[PDB]
Amino acid sequence: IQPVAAIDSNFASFTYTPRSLPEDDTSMAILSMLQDMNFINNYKIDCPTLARFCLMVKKGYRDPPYHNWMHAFSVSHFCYLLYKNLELTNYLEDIEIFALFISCMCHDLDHRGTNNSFQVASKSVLAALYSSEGSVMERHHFAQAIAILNTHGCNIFDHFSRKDYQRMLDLMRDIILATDLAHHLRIFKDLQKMAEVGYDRNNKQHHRLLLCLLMTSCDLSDQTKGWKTTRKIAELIYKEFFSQGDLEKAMGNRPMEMMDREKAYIPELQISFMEHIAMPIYKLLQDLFPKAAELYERVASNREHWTKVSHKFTIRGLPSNNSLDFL
Amino acid sequence: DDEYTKLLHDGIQPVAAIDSNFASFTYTPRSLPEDDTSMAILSMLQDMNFINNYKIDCPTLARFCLMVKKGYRDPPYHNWMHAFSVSHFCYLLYKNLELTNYLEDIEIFALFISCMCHDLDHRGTNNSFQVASKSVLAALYSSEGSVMERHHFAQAIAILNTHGCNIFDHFSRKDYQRMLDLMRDIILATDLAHHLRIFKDLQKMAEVGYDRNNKQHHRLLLCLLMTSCDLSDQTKGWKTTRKIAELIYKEFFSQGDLEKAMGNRPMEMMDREKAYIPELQISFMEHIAMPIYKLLQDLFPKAAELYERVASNREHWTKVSHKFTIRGLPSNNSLDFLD
Ligand SMILES: Cc1cc(CN2CCC[C@H](c3cc(C(F)F)nc4ncnn34)C2)cc(Cl)n1
Ligand SMILES: Cc1cc(CN2CCC[C@H](c3cc(C(F)F)nc4ncnn34)C2)cc(Cl)n1
Ligand SMILES: [Mg+2]
Ligand SMILES: [Mg+2]
Ligand SMILES: [Zn+2]
Ligand SMILES: [Zn+2]
Repeated sequence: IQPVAAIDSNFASFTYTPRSLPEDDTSMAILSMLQDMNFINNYKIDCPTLARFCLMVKKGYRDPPYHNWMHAFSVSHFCYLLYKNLELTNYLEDIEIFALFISCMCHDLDHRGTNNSFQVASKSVLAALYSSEGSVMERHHFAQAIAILNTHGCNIFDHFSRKDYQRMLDLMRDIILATDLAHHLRIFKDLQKMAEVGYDRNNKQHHRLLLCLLMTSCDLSDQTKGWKTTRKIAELIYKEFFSQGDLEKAMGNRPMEMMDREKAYIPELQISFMEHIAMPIYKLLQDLFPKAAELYERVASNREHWTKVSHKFTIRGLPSNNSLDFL
Repeated sequence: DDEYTKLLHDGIQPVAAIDSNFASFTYTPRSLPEDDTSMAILSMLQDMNFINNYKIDCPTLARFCLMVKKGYRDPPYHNWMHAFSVSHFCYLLYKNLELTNYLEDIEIFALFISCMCHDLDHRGTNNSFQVASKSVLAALYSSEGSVMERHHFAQAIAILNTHGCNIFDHFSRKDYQRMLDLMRDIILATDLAHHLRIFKDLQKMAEVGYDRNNKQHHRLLLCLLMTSCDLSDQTKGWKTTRKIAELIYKEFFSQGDLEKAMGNRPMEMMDREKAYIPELQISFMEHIAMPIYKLLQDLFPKAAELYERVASNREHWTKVSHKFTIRGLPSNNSLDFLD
């Protein structure tokens, strides 16, 4: 019901930090964004159905440190930011943008704070079901979304045409699958070539690729805020990662270095992630949309901040307690 | 008053009653409670026969020992337990190295008494700081150099010139002159700048062979022995050396803080924001401490274990240096400390 303007004057700016919104008001902000983008009217969405959907989606997230509902919410908010600041209506069809937003809400449903490889290593039921087709967790997220849509009172696409209903299911599947960084790294050349030749709004394949880039851009958008956010996020990511590393050690396996709390050097790991994964993503975004320049610039500054703060990970002088008893 | 009374009237306790390993290079005198240290000085002086050989008046000796102890302040490192542990090491050298084949009795006595007094009234700051802070001590002594060491010597002389404290009072004019001269040379020898100045003369002495009839060799040897006592904390186990690092750097960083606050850039080892302890200790062991105990081993074969302990302690800093890098997250699971 509520107008975005009342939530905060800065709500539609790239400088806004949606994790600042209390968690009890996030479901209202989802409705407020959908209304502001005018999807509820355009597609005649039943508001009580939408409300029950939004709540079910929220309740469908578990509470690991990073991959929780506040992540889903902030990913979705970034999608709204892209629509508001880049005017995506000029580049994508309306149904594509809508599918992208709903995918953002659902893209990590029922995440257990472990990656795909752990699911397979540990022979989880999710691995038995999905490991043969790849992207184990992402297939699960989509299957959870489907189960939500088919829960009584929650099918927001109840009334759609068969063409639109199907297009929505196909878009959500492909977009949610696109959240696997393995997928992104596989299409990275195709994304570059599209940016060279130039985005062809008449090209159905270019629509598919742009949707993948935009979804990745939403998934990593925490890195486009200030230092304070990036610092908190690293805190959350690494607690989640180290917890999986601990589980892998109890299994008699050697975790990859980034999940091993005894070997992980956070500044190196973060700088490499920022330089080799996050930056190229927002560089591609900047090439496609000149108005996305500031996003790339924040990611690069956040990366430069990590170098500037790296020295603090070596103890100089004595510890605060004037003892070397930590040795 | 009551501390004196017991020192004088209870009798000097046998050195073996201090600890079964008291006369061993492995013993750590810092484990002796501070309240037992003045009696331990008396037992060491007795065991070395100095009390009887020099007919030292016991009331005077008791007063002198307490006055010396009272003349140390309590910075983290340069305090009475330093002077006590340094004196203990001198005792160790006497017991283990047969100094009597190298030095005169009066020279050994002078070394011990110098060890007791060699840091008197230290204020936890070095020579450079006295100059930079325009201290009273720099006003007195900076034109001659070794400012703190001249102060330590002057303090020791002032104790001896305190009524009832002159343990040498009955010495002949010549013997008294000799003792005070020895104390001056020995205490001045504790300025590491002096040590570094005479280091090549120490090497030449060690190469050609110690000549007991060479007066300059006696002088050189007294300097090296004093320096050896002064750094002797580094010849014990890893646990001692780690604690000693805590004390040194607390003292150094306090100075560096004062230096910043008066507009000067402290040395890296004094600067708690630049100092990397493992690397500083490795350098100190390699450039300062190991060469000293190597010289001592070259002169005294039974000193080998001292060098080997210093070399081992240098190796431990290499082994432990990785733990100064934070792997994973801190125990509180926060990165608060980055802001
Ligand atoms: C090469 C690589 C890949 C990954 C994959 N990881 C998957 C889960 C989310 C995670 C992530 C997400 C975000 C997000 F907030 F932008 N920031 C992140 N900063 C470091 N990791 N990280 C990325 C992590 C790292 Cl540290 N390094
Ligand atoms: C090259 C050098 C010289 C110095 C000079 N310093 C004078 C005051 C006593 C000090 C000292 C004395 C002792 C002692 F225990 F042997 N251990 C020490 N470990 C580090 N410093 N240090 C030596 C200190 C350092 Cl860290 N490095
Ligand atoms: Mg995911
Ligand atoms: Mg001194
Ligand atoms: Zn995600
Ligand atoms: Zn000293």
